[PDB]
Amino acid sequence: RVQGPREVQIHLVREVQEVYRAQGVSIHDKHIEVIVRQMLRRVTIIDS
Amino acid sequence: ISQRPTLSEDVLTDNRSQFVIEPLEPGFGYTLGNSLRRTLLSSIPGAAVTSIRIDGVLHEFTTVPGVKEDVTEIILNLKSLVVSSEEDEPVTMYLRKQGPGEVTAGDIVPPAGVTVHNPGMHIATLNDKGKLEVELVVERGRGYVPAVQNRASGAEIGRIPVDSIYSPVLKVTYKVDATRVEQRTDFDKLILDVETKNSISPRDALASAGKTLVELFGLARELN
Amino acid sequence: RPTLSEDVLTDNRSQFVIEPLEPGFGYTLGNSLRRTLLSSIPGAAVTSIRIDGVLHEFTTVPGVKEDVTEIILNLKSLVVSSEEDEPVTMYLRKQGPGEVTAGDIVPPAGVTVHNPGMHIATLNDKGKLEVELVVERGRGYVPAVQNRASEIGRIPVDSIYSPVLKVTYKVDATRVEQRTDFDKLILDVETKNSISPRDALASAGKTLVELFGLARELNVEAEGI
Amino acid sequence: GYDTPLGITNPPIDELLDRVSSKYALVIYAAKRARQINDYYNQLGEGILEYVGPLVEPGLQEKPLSIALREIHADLLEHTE
Amino acid sequence: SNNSVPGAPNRVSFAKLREPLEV
Amino acid sequence: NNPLSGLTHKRRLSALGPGGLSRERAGLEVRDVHPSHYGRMCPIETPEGPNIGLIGSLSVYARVNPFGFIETPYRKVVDGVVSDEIVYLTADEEDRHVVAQANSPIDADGRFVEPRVLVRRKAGEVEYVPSSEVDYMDVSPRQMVSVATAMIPFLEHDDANRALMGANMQRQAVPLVRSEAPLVGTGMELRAAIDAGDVVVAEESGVIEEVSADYITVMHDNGTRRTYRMRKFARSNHGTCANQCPIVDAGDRVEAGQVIADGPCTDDGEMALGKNLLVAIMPWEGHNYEDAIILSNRLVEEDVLTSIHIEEHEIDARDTKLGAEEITRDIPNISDEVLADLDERGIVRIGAEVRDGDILVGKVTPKGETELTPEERLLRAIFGEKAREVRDTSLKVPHGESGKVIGIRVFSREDEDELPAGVNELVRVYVAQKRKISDGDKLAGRHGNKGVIGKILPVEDMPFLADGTPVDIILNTHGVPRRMNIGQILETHLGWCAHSGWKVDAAKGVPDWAARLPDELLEAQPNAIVSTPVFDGAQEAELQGLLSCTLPNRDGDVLVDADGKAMLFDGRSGEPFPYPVTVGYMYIMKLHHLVDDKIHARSTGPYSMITQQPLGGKAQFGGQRFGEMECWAMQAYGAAYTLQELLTIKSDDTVGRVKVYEAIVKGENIPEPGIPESFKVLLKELQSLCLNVEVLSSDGAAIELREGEDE
Amino acid sequence: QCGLPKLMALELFKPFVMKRLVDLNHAQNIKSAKRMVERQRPQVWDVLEEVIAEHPVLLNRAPTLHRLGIQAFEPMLVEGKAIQLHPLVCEAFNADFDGDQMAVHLPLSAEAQAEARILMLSSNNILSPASGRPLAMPRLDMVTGLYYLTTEVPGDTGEYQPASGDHPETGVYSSPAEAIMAADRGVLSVRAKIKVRLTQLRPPVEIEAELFGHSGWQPGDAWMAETTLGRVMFNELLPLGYPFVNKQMHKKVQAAIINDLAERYPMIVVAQTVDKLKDAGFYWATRSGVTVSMADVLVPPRKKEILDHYEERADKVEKQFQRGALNHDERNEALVEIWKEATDEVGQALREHYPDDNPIITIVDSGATGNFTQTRTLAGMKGLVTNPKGEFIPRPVKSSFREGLTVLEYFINTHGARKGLADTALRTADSGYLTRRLVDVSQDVIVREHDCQTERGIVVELAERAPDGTLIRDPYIETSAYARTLGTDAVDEAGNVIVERGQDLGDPEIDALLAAGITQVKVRSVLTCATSTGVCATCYGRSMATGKLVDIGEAVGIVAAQSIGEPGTQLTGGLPRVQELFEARVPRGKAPIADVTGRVRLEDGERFYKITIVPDDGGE
Amino acid sequence: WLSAASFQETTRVLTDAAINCRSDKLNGLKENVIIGKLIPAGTGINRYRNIAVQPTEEARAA
DNA sequence: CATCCGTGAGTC
Ligand SMILES: Cc1ccccc1NC(=O)[C@@H](Cc1ccccc1)NC(=O)c1ccc[se]1
Ligand SMILES: [Mg+2]
Ligand SMILES: [Zn+2]
Repeated sequence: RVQGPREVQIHLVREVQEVYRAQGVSIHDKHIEVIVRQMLRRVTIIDS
Repeated sequence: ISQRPTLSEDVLTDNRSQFVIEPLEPGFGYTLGNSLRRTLLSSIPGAAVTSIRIDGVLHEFTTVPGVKEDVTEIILNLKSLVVSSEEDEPVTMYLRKQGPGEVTAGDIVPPAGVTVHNPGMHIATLNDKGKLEVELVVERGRGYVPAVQNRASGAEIGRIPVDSIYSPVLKVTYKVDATRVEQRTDFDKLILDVETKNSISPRDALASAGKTLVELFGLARELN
Repeated sequence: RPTLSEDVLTDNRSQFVIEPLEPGFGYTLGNSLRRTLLSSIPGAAVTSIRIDGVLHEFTTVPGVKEDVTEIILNLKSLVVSSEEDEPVTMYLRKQGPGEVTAGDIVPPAGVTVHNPGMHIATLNDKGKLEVELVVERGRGYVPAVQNRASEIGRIPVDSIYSPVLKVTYKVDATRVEQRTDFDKLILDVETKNSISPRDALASAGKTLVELFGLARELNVEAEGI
Repeated sequence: GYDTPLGITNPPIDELLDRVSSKYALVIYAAKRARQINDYYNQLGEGILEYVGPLVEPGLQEKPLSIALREIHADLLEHTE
Repeated sequence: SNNSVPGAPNRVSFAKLREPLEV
Repeated sequence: NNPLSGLTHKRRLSALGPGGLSRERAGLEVRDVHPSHYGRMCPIETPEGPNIGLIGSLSVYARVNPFGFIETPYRKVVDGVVSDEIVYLTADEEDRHVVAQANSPIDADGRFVEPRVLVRRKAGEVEYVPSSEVDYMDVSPRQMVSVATAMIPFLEHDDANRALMGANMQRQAVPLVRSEAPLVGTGMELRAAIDAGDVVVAEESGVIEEVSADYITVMHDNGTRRTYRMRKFARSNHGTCANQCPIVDAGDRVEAGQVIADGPCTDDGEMALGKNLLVAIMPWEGHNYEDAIILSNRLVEEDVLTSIHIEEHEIDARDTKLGAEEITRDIPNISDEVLADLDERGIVRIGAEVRDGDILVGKVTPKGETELTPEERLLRAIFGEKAREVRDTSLKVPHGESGKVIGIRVFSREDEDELPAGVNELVRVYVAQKRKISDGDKLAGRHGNKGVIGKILPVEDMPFLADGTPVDIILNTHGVPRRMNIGQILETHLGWCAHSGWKVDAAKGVPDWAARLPDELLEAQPNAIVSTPVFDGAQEAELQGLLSCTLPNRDGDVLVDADGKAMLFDGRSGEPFPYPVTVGYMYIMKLHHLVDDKIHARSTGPYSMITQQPLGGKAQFGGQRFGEMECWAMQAYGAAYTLQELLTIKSDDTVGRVKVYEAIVKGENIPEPGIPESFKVLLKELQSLCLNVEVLSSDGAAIELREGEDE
Repeated sequence: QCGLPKLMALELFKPFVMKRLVDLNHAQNIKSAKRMVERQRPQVWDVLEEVIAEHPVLLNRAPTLHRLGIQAFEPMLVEGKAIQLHPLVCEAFNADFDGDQMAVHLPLSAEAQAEARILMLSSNNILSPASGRPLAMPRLDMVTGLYYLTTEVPGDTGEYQPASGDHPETGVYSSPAEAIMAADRGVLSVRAKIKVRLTQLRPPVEIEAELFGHSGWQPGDAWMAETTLGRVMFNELLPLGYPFVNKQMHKKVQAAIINDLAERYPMIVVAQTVDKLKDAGFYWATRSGVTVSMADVLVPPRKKEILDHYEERADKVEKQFQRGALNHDERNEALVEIWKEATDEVGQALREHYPDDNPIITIVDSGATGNFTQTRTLAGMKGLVTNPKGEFIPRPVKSSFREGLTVLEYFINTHGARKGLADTALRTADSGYLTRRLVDVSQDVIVREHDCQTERGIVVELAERAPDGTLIRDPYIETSAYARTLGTDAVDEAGNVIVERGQDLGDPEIDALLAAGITQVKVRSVLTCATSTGVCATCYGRSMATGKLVDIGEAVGIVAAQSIGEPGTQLTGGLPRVQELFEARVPRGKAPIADVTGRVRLEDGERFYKITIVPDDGGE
Repeated sequence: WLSAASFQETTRVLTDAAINCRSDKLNGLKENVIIGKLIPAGTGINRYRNIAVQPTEEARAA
């Protein structure tokens, strides 16, 4: 609501990364984004 | 910068003899002695038991009334039986003994051209009322040959195949006296060590070891 | 079934294929036949050299492009066959602009230089070059410290007597009858410009036949081929 | 410049991928040709008008796939999507 | 000796003397 | 599987069962080690699987009180004076007291050396506490452990993880042709073998009156005779060979409680779960890579790691509606070559050899009188052979099974032998196998250091010691510091000292390192047995010391040094290995994970009744499962046809599997997969839930699925 | 290749062999051909030898976590009943040899085999689809064997010696064939530094331009080097055409070379090359002398010395709490620190007291395997054990495993080891569950088009500016930039463009940007590139496997879910945070965010924090 | 609804879809595997599936 | 923000 759909995608990508970074695990951001994309492919109906 | 035809000396002991061979090329001794070691322990022709049969026994896994041991342990004892045979073809031995008293490799009846080199070998502990009528087959072969092979020939159900350890060799090693003095006096001295099974001689073993190798190294001399 | 002998070739070297060996005899023949090829064939190589305008090694020879070091290396690679066991001596002299090779070498009687086109030292103008060579016979490889007395500019050289350069062997398993236990020995052998690989194997072969003779003489009992 | 490709590595997959859009495309390309080859042999016995036979020398007991894969490498086949 | 109780072959033991109660 | 396996089974403590807890209901608290478990329940013995923490063994010195709790013995201390008076304590009773550690130094009379001593306390707390406040002390250092745990030499050098597997695997050991006692022991080996009940103990004292492989007789002091009968080649519950053999010779004076004849995995009344092997700690030509194991061919030739295995195959004859199954020697369309190993009844003759596919019990049942094929009717008039009405239903040898038939046990309803209703003749054929060890067999040390048999080189290949002795096993160095189980190293050091024998130097006095070494050990024979109790036994000092004490060979030459290493010769190249190789003796068990069993495959075979998919398990000749996760790997790849093939013609396409088979044997092309019967099942399952499911074509019409709708 | 057992194969190709049996008239029909196979007649072993000709098989090892858990091989018959595997694909299946079983599946249809030999063949899938790193690479004994001969040993025999006095230059050889006959005599060590003239290896890129001027080096051109005999044998595998390497082969270095080869040199080169490395390392891990003895594993000299220092620094805290000056939560939180520090000082003690000859350290310090923390626990001390709650226990384990832990020490370590495996048993289930969820949500996600064409992408912070000067490389680069394709021309300060749009970023293309001074590049992405069903090929960019532009039709959606869930076993936030993010839960922490930008008004209270914000642009 | 049911909460999936009369265009990964259709990816797509392979005209029987 | 009912939970 504050920063908009694209930004909230960039937050997820890195915050998810920030967890795998800790245990020395390296996944390319590419794979993360694929899942993140499918999370946002829908919108709610305010007015019918 | 020197040339001398190599020799072949010997330092003896009844069951084991040291073969000193010198002079030899530098760093040549280690891979030269091993060439013989691998030959002896593997492909020296000997003789041992192939299969057996027992009176009242149909298979390997049972007991004979009165005998302290079972058939398996008896077969297991006969693995250490040291035999030498001249008959290239299979031959039949015999062992019988009744009542109390210990039976050994001496109660065996070796036919012509067959000798038992260790009579004092414990086979079984026959107790009172114990009777044991055995029958053993010895052939000539080399190396190691599994028991399981005899079964599928069409061998009658009475016969029980046994593993054949033909190789009459026991333990072989070597050491090397490589003179590395900075001169044309640098050479290698080989001392091979061979111990037999009192089936054949430590020398006679190395002689059939040399008969094989030469017949193999000769195909590198024939022209194309 | 008795064993075969095969060959896949090249000018200076070749691949020998030996099969079928009894299970466990690929390695029995392996490291033994190699050490024979690299140590048991006689030839001739350089023991020591002498340069005219050299009192110490660091300075390069007056009129020569190469350093004192790099010329030694080219000289080690010179293939020569002496006919007499006793150490012979050949001279090589050339002056002026150009390049000195192995065809300029002045050889003694019964001594042959097998690669006359080998590069040695690039001379410039006003470039004088006179070198004495000491050629011996022997086998295998000999360090330089052992040739430090063979004293107005004598240099001990690494003697590479052996006429076989480098040999490698691998042992795979062939499948005779039902048994996939039998061994197969592939051998790679590179020789100098002196003797053919096909020849150097027969010599090494015959050589080892002698060794295993001392044993076989004792009884000649049993073996089957 | 490499060592002689042995076994199922021949023909070298890299040179094979050059005559095709992608990996997946090479598959159906090869296999459908392999289907034609095995068709040809079985049909030939009792059926005329069979698919075009092996465009290269069929090695002793060479799999229909293996025959096909070689002639792809030899650019002897045509590529349609 | 370790368990010198039933009639067992002597198996010598690196130990502090354990005599509280047998197993 | 072995005596120990059974013994530990009886002392198992499970939280599972009716009245207990389910597996899914167990949190992380129920499973992990609680302080009260000390001396009661072992913290080391527990399975690796999803059962972990819910199954455990009971500690050695522990017992049960009449109220259902677990007591453990403690020595009593009056006032800084350790007594021999012993009392068993429950858990919460120990909580209201203070217990001293077992190894706390004690005066010859019985007083503590230090005022402050290591003290165990309520809630798992530990502190130093004045000797006057010491109430009780532990019975033994090895108190907290189970039976299986104790038999692990130098336990205090191996992490609880590999120590855990080391305990579990010991139950998984297999009885060999003949059993060798471990050179390095812990003392527990004795009592275990006896209490196992799978060895034979003397009730009352006496003397061996007559001995046979069959039975042992003992004449008693009072004049009565008792005869113990040997178990010979009895099949176990797990297919191992429970076989007992006499120890004592005839006329041996034996006393009450003595092992007169041990059984499986037992030598001289001691736990013999394996063999003492000639170890070498070095990476060797990659054949030991990733915990893989290399073997000397000596172990095959000498049956060193060979075992015996019995299988029980069973079949019966019933009463059908077409008659009754009869067991006979006459089986339809079978030559007299396949029937060769049978007797007159139809049963295999004792001692005969059986391969897989062969016949064991010739049985035939009357087949349903259905009209035989008009394409087989025609085939029977030409050759003029009349078809029998008895279909073959004989008991054939299952795949992989082989060996010799060692027994036939027949039960006939005719011979009044009481059968369940409807059975006539019931046959049991027992086949024994003599399995020499091979590639893919699972060998394991007592330190949780498992591994499968990578390669078995011929004896000559082996990296051998200077005197020409080929090693037995080549472990991999890499997988040793990773596992935190260097007790296996110490077993090798002490092991080698046990094989050679040793002698400390007493000239200029008994040395300082061997000052803590009991007198009996300052001199040791070649092939001598020792004990290293848990939390006691050999220390690293004494060990390094004894390594220098190593006695030379028959050739008067020492073989290993004080480091523990020695020099080896590469059996292939002949050249001596450049660096010193650690060599010695380690105890090795042959586990019960054998390739003979585990290997399995399938072309076609049986199929499910409902799903029409292939069955499962090696027992039913079922195929493997290509599950959800395995499918993802396919989908990720992009091999649509491969995946499709696996879940159609390879699986439950009724008409598909049959047709693909013919297409292969005809050498034609593999056709196009159809509709999976699994799906048809689903749609008929959904319709039974008032779910009008219809498959629509591109038009919009509901199509048939090899079936029609009618009212 | 893979060693498929004879007894296994005969059943898999059963209707295939019965075909070739009635073919060659060993049986008259298919019915007798059946009996021939069932009876295992000696003929069929010769027929089966023909039937399985280049007919690929599938090896799978459950659990299948990523697509390399199923790979294709060329079936090789072998006596015995054990399936034989290649040492390199061990990294793939996560397959060790402690009794592991693998599944075998045989493709039938003409398409199936094609998909096997092409898509799923082991020698093609060398890089991980997750990171593009080499999986089929030297791993244990392999790396250790190579690390051996590539190590430069100072005073080793046969070392190069400068001329001085009456003796010339020692340690200079004409050819590699000469240095070989030196070590075989025994004069030269394979690890001693020497000078050699080579004729069949391309010199470094830094040296070639000096001795040729990039005239194009040629198989025959000689050049002098200053390495070891061992490091020379190594480069004969790379082989020609690839620049020489004069370093000791740590795993990271061996990791780099393969990675580089995977880029430039074709697949069938890397496959056969990494084959040569396997063979090499194994021969030399044998003559490396890596061996564990009680001798090699040594207890530190300052053992009781250092411990008595911290046992003393602890009793000062025990008595400082004895007077109640310290809180209970403080007392242990400090005692943790004291012993945490103590363990480290023991770790240092080993590294310096331990020679690099030491096989235990040799294995560790070569990246072959194992941590030094294991080595410390082994030779120094265990240290701290975990409380059931998770906190660090106040009392330590001063004893090493080599010294033998005391009774009470064993008990509490055992408690930890049990909880370790239990949580090791639970996380896997959470990982696998999360794995299947990720898989499902991304199924209608495939590569459908070649290009979406929208210029939309996202900012990538390639570099960080340095206050001191120059520039600082970013840590997130490789995971967030290297596989991307530009959607915007990256221009420097000048009007000069460095990398085009529609261009895949490679290693030099980064350096081209890194040295250009541009610290931000816009790149195409799945999130931004908009297509109807699924995504395009361009934005997704380079498939981590092929090292090229992803093909059209690759099921990247399921590939992605695998790449995330597979390594999910190695966590401690940890795995919950991962799930918490992928399921969009209102987080535990719930740290607030500024609704509107502006000036921060900190007006803290001890009872509660309140943060007011004044909107920069007017606002409320 | 095919993809839905074979994931989680299967009994809920069916009830809703049954009321909504939801049709299922069998076009998805999970969707295709169940019915036994070639999956809509890899070599399964029409772009590669329907391919014609013919000998070159330059190639001709000997 | 906290309860109550129903539904998930690695593979062979
Ligand atoms: C604290 C604790 C938690 C779980 C399980 C056991 C323990 N306690 C111990 O392990 C004690 C020994 C003990 C067991 C039971 C009852 C009281 C005490 N030992 C230790 O914490 C330590 C002993 C030596 C170094 Se840390
Ligand atoms: Mg495993
Ligand atoms: Zn796009």
